[PDB]
Amino acid sequence: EFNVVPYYSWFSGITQFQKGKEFEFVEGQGVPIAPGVPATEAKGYWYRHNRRSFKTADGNQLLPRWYFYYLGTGPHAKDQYGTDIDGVYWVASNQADVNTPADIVDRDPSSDEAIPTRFPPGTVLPQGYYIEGS
Ligand SMILES: O=C1C(Cl)=C(NCCN2CCOCC2)C(=O)c2ncccc21
Repeated sequence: EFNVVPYYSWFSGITQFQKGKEFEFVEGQGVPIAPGVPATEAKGYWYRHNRRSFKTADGNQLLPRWYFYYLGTGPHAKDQYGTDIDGVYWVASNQADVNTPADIVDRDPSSDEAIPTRFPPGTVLPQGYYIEGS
């Protein structure tokens, strides 16, 4: 959850469940599927949301959840594709030109719900992460 309204992602998140497992995709992979989006526009980044949990008197544990943003949108809309940034993982179809922003409008209000994150057959899924909505 967010105490500052976030940029809304078109897709559900990917939640870490095993610590020590790295968030990664094979180059050319990792752009979630949206109906009718052309492969030339399939370019962007996953953004890590670090979560925090209040102290109790039990065991006293919350793992990061990542959200996808098309290139030129979201909290890292101005950063160059492939630039080394903590918490940002760039992904793009081999059909995409990562020099130009995706021609994709942002999501919300009550106009559209988040698309459950899906990847095409052949996609190497990052071990230790759970895809929300799966
Ligand atoms: O801020 C988070 C929560 Cl609070 C938003 N609330 C709505 C929950 N989803 C939106 C549509 O239906 C699936 C879940 C989510 O839309 C989501 N937006 C992208 C990054 C952060 C998250």
